[PDB]
Amino acid sequence: APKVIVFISGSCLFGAISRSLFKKLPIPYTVVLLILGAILGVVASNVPLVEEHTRDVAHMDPHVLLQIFLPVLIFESAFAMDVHTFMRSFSQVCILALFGLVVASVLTAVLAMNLFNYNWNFSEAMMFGAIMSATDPVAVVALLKDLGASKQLGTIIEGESLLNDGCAIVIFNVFMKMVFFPQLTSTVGQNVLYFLQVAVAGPLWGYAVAKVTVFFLSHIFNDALVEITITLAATYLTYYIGDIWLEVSGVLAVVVLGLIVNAEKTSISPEVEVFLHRFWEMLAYLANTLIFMMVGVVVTQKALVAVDKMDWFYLIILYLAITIIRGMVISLFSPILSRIGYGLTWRNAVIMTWGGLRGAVGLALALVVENLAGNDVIGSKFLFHTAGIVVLTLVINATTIQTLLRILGMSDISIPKRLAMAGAVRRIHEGQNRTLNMLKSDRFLADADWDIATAACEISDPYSSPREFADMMEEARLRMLKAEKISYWKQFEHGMLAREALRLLVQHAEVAADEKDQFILVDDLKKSWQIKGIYPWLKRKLEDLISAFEVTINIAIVLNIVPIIMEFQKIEDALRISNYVFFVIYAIEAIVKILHWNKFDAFILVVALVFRLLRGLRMLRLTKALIPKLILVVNGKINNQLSLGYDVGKGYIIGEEEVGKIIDRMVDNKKILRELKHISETGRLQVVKELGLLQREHPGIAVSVKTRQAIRTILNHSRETIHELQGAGLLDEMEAHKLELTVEIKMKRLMNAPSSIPPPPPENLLKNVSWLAGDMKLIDFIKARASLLHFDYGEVIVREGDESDGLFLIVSGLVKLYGKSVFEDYLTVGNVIGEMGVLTKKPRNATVTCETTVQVYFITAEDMNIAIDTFTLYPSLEYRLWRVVAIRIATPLIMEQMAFQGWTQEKVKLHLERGYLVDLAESHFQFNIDATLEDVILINGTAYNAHTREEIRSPCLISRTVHKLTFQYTATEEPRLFVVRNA
Amino acid sequence: APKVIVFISGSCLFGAISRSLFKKLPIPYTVVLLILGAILGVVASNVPLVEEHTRDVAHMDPHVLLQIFLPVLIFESAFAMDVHTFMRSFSQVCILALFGLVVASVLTAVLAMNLFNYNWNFSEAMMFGAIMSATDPVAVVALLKDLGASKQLGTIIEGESLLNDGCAIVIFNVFMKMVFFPQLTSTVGQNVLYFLQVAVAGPLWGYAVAKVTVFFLSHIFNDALVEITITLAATYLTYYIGDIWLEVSGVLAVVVLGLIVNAEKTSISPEVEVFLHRFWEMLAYLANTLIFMMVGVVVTQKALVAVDKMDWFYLIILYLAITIIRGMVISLFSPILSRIGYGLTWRNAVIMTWGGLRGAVGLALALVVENLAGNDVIGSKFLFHTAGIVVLTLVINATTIQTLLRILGMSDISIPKRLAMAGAVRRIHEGQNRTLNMLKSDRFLADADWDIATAACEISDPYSSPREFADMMEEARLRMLKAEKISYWKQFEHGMLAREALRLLVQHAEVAADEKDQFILVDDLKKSWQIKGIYPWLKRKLEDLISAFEVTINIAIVLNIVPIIMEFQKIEDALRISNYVFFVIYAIEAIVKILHWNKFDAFILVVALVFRLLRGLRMLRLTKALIPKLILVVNGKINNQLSLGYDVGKGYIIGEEEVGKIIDRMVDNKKILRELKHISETGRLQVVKELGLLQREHPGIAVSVKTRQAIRTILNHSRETIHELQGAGLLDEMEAHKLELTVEIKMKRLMNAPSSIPPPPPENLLKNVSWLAGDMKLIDFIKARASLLHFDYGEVIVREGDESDGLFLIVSGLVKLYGKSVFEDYLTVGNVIGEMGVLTKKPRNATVTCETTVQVYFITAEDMNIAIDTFTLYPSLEYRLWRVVAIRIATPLIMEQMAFQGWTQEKVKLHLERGYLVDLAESHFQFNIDATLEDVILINGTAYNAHTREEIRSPCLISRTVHKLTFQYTATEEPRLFVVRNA
Repeated sequence: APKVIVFISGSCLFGAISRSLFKKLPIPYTVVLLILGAILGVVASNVPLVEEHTRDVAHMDPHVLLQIFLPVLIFESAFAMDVHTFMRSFSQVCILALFGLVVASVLTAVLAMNLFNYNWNFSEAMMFGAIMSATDPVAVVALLKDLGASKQLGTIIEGESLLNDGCAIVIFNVFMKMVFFPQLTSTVGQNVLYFLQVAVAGPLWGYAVAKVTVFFLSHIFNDALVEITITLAATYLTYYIGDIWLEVSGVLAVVVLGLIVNAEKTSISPEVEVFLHRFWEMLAYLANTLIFMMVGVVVTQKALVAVDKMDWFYLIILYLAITIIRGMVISLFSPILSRIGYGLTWRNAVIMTWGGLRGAVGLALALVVENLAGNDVIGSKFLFHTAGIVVLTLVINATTIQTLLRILGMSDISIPKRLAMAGAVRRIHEGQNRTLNMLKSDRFLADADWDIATAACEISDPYSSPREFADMMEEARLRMLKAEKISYWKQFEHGMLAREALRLLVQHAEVAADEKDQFILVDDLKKSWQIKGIYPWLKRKLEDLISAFEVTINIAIVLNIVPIIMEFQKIEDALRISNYVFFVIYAIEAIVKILHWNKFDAFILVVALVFRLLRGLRMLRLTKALIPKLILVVNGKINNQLSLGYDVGKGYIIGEEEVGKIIDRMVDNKKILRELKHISETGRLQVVKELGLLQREHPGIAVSVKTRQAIRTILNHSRETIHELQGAGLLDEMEAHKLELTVEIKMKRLMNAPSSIPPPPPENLLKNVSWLAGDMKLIDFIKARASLLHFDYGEVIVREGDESDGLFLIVSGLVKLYGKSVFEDYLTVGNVIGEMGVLTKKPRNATVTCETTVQVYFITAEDMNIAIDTFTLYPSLEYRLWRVVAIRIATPLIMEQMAFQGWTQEKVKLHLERGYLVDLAESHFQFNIDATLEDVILINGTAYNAHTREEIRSPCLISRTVHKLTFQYTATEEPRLFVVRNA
Repeated sequence: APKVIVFISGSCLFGAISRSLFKKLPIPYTVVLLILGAILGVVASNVPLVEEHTRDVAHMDPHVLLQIFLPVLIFESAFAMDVHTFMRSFSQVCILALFGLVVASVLTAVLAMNLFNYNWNFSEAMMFGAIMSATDPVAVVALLKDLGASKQLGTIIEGESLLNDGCAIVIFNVFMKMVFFPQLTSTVGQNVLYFLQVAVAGPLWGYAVAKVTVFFLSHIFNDALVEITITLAATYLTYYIGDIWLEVSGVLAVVVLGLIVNAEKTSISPEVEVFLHRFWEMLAYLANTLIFMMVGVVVTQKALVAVDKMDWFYLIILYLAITIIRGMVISLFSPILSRIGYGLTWRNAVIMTWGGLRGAVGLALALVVENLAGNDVIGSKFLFHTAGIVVLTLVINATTIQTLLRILGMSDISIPKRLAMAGAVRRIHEGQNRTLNMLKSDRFLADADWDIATAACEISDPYSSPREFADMMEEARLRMLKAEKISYWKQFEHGMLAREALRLLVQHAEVAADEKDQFILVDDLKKSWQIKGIYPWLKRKLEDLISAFEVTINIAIVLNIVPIIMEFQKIEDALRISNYVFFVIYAIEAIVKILHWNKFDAFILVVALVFRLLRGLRMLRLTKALIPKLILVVNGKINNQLSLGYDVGKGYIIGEEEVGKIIDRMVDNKKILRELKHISETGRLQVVKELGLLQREHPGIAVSVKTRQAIRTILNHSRETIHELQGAGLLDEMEAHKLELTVEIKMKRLMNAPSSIPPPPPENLLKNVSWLAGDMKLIDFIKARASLLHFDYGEVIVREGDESDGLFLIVSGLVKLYGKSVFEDYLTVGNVIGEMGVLTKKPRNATVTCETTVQVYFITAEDMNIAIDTFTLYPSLEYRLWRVVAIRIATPLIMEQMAFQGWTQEKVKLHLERGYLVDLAESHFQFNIDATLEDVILINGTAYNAHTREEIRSPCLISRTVHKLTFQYTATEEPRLFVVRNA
């Protein structure tokens, strides 16, 4: 009969009761869990049955207590972080946590020695300070999360808490081997080797097991339980093998493992991510509840028999002293912390000083000191002071941190958030009134009690002259920035932006909204796609270094790796039969060099002819095998930075297009309109130029991230198609679940894609043109009459005023399109110049000047004309070319007229892509607009409408007023019309 | 140093490796986990370090092994049931599991005594049979789940497995106290008391703790961790208290607790539902992996030192015999099982015989026999035979159950499922082609490697004359049944149907598609809303039984409940001071009866004046206190049955309306069309009449379920409005998450609603009319000139041909509307008759005849005319009345023209509710349709269109061809127009 089940389940129900009954009160549930543990402990001191239960559970071995409870708490603290904000402010967190922890430990140690009546030496006092300085704020982290601004302060506090806990348990372990378990003597070399081993091989072992865990998690599909199991078992084996089998600091290993697993969260399937977050939260809640209950039981059973009034006075003065010590540490590190890019203000310094809640980590360290001291009074004093100051910090610091956050002014709700929430509440109320008015006129629910329904459905508000020229200029500036933030959020919710690209764009917009007259600039956005660092230099020097028999030699080296460990008995079996006869004399000298890299192999073979030779040969083979894996790793890091830079640039370009489309309704002054459009177009042109040059710098990695984004977009739209087939009732839940399972497996395989897809040849770029597509005869015709031309920097390719003489399929480099439509654009690889010129036979619109070395395909005008005259199938080349250019000319019109209905540009292009050009030669050059046509766009030519009421002669969306188009026929027009037919 | 962490995490990694590498192979991962446990055991027997690890973990105490691993497996088995399909087929599952288990146990016991060379008596042989007959199929259950038809066979197998495992551990525990731990001697009375205690107080204790857990889970909002903590702690404490503190069968308690918690899933939040399902799946996977690893270790360490060739021969012959025994048990219970409504076929009998996979439950029972036997050989033989039969059943039965499901014909994909999946694959393929054609013409992704993208995005197919008059009649019948199934799914997906109502309607349509010429009938659907049973009789007898001082007397009885337990020392403190002086002489005889229910209290007081008296008084007060709680429980059960019946009624009515709307396109023959519409209208009228009578039978419970449905609908549309504020970017993620948190809290509070809302007075029904709404002066006007009339059965309220004389707000009863529009309809409480007649001054359309006793309000025509003439505010009574009747005439037109775009009737009504009647007296009696009007519906009057091209003179949706309406004015028309303006 395991009474551990009784104590664990009773602690679970006591924690559930403490959580449920104490929601409205500001007092935490952990201190009342400590109180309930105190009553259970004195009941156990009276009653012998409860004595048996809490004796076999609460009087637990210290090593099993650490090994069970510390990995869960440390991994949840590392896994609950926003790791990107943690890594952006790694410097402040790191220097504050480590240096403030060590100086607070020394200050608490000398405070204990010069204050406490016990004759503690410096080692026990430093153990006391190591327990003392470990802070676990969770209520403060949640409070700073949900009160809006100063969001980075919460991440600073949480990361500082994680590193404070980790290195506090590290220095606690160092001084606990200094005091309790050994008292050995060693030299300075062994001491510095032990310090090196702990402080370095902690994070290195954690990084190694985290890399193995991430690699194994990335290759697992369609079973969640394996992923959850690997996460839990990897955490527990990391801590156990590091702490026991090695002398590695196991706490830092779990810190690094949790930070890496939270960093590479894309290797896990999203439902498993949600499960893992809630599961580790539940595990840490169980660990905290068990630790607090057992701390209360043992502190009222064993540690409360030696306390005195002097001990209580020491506890009060110690609490005041450690609060003052943390405040002085923060104040004396304030200049160096302010020299980093997120300088702490005095309000944030006060919040970090007062937000130092002690918790279960320090309680567990006091538990293992109390159990390690035995019958000595030092563990009793340790446990009493730690438990009392956890009580004091919890009560006073939680209640006054709510009060003090209210007092400082960091708890106020901002005016745009108030307006947005009030508008959302207004929209909710009109929707509820509309639903009530519909349901009152329902033939089945006509007699529901409507006062009870109206009382149950009430979503209340949770928050309850040249001078005016500058005023409208500023108001238009904030309105532009707000509209850009709405555009960024609209991009994110439609599966376009990444999460980090959203975050960087909205922080840049919120910073730009705070100064006097600046917008979201380009220079502060350049740092997202700044690839420059050690990574491109590594990539180029390793590519310069490189530039089935080899697999057999690598397999032989992998097999001969183990005799190195064997040699480092029949003289070790004749030295493994002379190392397999020198590995069959280096496989007959690599088959006589297959009948500098080979020179090193020849030198190694000469050394073998003349154990260290085996080590040199094995290390040279390992280097020659592991160099391309290092190339793949560097390519992956550049891919990871390049994806974030590309997504930030794409989000800025698309958002500037949205805010330029919706600028006509919002601002009303013409001068402010023209100025804001000028800054918008300047930023858009500069960002598209930088993205083109960044594409040119690394071609293969850019092709890889573009392919990855294309596969993600296609699989997202397949997911929406599966959802809309489910939602229309055509597919049941099980079959749609099977198809969603297939697309999720495909996305997980897309995550582990090659990070450097090699760039296609110009023939492969010529084959994959949109208006070419299939039709292999026409592809062969175009490839037979193609013409690859090479242009250097600065050479003008096309003039603005000359006749349309051919196409330009850009297969290399970046061009610039100066045009007096002033139309400026930077086209890039894969774009075709002059399709409208070669279709409409009109003299050209823009001149094209190279910005780098540009290779293009010159498909001539005569070849294209006889290509139109040659291929006239049901999909004709004329129809495909006019369809491509018709989509291109009709996207800004439907974008302009119906961006007010909340449609993005991508949804506009998907709505346009279902359309078709109509055959005007069929229906006697007149087309009627019945109810089946949704959006009808004229592309080229002149039109007369209805009973010839007026004429339309422009690229324009034909309005609802017009019923019938009649089409005039002359030369040099041959009009086109694009329709969309009713979903 | 806990080596349990090493063995648990190592078993977790080995189970993860065994799951990952063995996905494609049909051999299960549990048998290769047993193999890995065998290798770990032999290297444990060689190496002393692995000997230490597997010694301190695998050689575990039996009681703690049961108490840890059995609750998790039993609770996941009970929680993974579809409990509704389990409850529909409870009879076959219960008699098959119980009686087949006991007769298979006796057959295996006499098989062991008459076969095995060991001199086993009947108690040890019945222990062997109890271990042998416990089956745990999971692979067969999943295989039957994904393979289409015979869905009920998987639920039969799963429920039979759950009850088989539970009662098998029960009889195993009975015979394990018969053999091992005691050998005591007792009488027949104590034996039947022990049997009664186990077999009755198991499920009763499980029901009690399950009811407490469901009650505590229902009152918990806005935390998940509390809910999973309560679930896990309730499971473990139920098993521990039942097995240890009582002699209750703890396995049956966890079975009943899991079945009730899975039955009352609506008390848990849906995210916590998903987390709890995946969490208990993960826990049982960990338990299975640990059990199989430790079984392999102890089998190859201890159980394989006594094996012989005779033991192996006994193992194969025992496996053949127990397969034959299970088949014989199934075949000899086949007639009684066939007499129940889901009769087993020979194919299902063969699948159930061959699907008997032994597993971790029997492995754990053999583990505790082996550890309980000690150095005796009986535990070694037990563990060898059990582990060998688990290996044999796993390998042979899993591979041959796959090939046997293929052979028998139950794995064949049906033709409608094949057509739907192939059509869905075609929609995915055109959507992918459309997205590719869009992305090829993107200015940023123009150079992705498109062959790799097209290769990565391929969602392939997983499944690779009077005679012809009857042919089209049958084809139209299956086409209606398919379209009705589509409508039922569409109703479920928009948050209208319940899950069980979906399942019942779909199963009834699938049954109706199988016979010759039957449709989804009304009589087989009548059993969904058959309230009749013991519950209405209980409700009426308790309501006949009933028909702050009482709280003080109840508190006094609750305080004096404890001296009953004290009396059942100073003579028990003078008998608790004469039972607090007879509870202050029954509180001064209830304050002298406040200066039969009181007669019993007077008799109890006279008895107390003259311990058993105290017991009688306390039991009488307990009866009088918990009578109304019993009526609330009965009301809750009737509400739960009534909600399912009502939801099936609404689903059938709405789906028949959809399939009557879409019958014009589908069915092309006119005679088939008219006949099929006649059957649809007959079913619709019969179901609406039965629902009206069912509303009349229980008024308050019907008002409660209508209020609950109304609150659910309003909160669902508020959730959609929050989501559409999320997608439009007006609200960020945290603010919308706060609003979604509020609406989820409101739905959880809606779940614990009062089960019988009392019916409102007729004044309250008169106040909550849709065209009245607010306007308290108008409410007072109508109430002052209302007239309540009472009509009995059969009396005609309204003639067909007489003049329109007033309104009829039905506040009681059910009416019938015979009309020659043949229009037949049953109106109920809350509907208004004659609004169109009193607005347009026409003679009436239908005659109204009472079907029960009907109370109505006569708002006369003259009073309504002066109400029109009196109130002429900006919302006028004329505008509100015409808006209500305009919605009522305009929903079938908008539903008819635009149901082909996949809009339900509710979305049509919400689209119509945004509209407004235009003031036709303003714009010179002519209205121009610009692009801002979406749908324009004429309501009354005659109309001329555009340049007077034609005339429209009916209720009709004005088409896209019309540009301008000009309106003629004359007496007795005064036309109305309803518009909807652009979202």
